[PDB]
Amino acid sequence: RSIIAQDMFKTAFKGFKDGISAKCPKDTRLYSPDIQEDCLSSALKCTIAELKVLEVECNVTENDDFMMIYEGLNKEKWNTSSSSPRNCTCELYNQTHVKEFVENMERLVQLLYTR
Amino acid sequence: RSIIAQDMFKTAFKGFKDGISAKCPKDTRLYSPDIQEDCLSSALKCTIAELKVLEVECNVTENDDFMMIYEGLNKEKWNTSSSSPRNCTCELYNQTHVKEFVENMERLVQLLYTR
Repeated sequence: RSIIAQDMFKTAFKGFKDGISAKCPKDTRLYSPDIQEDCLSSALKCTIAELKVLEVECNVTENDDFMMIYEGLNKEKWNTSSSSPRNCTCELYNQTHVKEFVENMERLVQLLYTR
Repeated sequence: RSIIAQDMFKTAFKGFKDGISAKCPKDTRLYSPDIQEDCLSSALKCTIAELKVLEVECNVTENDDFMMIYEGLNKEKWNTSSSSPRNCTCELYNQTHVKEFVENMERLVQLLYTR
């Protein structure tokens, strides 16, 4: 596991998670992927699309943490492999508020480094 | 291959190798370990050790780039292993000017991310 990258994601997820809520409409709801073994690659494509959604509806400019999280998600090469990979649709995930969206985003990124 | 960490090195190396020379005495010299297959581990410890000799020779006691470089090396877990490993001696390497030192250093980190 690349400790250098997990450490930047740690700093970036702490600074980004703290300012949000108050930076977004309470009415903002985002699709929040889980860590089901056979859909991690879907789960990552959906986390990325909805970060974009979080962009256009939130006062997140120009967050150093946000564009670190975002560009990190698109360039890092994760092990998204399993016995039986499947496709999952973004809109079939739960919506939730911003605080739990990145929280779940963190948990997913950690899982990916764990393997 | 951890593209997030490699890009943080790349930028930190470019934003340092290009500023340096100007930031050190023209007569500064450093021992520059190379990438012999069986001396990777040594080569790492001497690189870190001459970073310190460069920390008092020049400014760089601060510097976002220098700290990221230095901290990356002591905390990232490397595959420095071989079938016939050997203990190299830092002062048995070639001494070089500060800019070439960081170039070789960039070459040693690229190699260890390739394996």
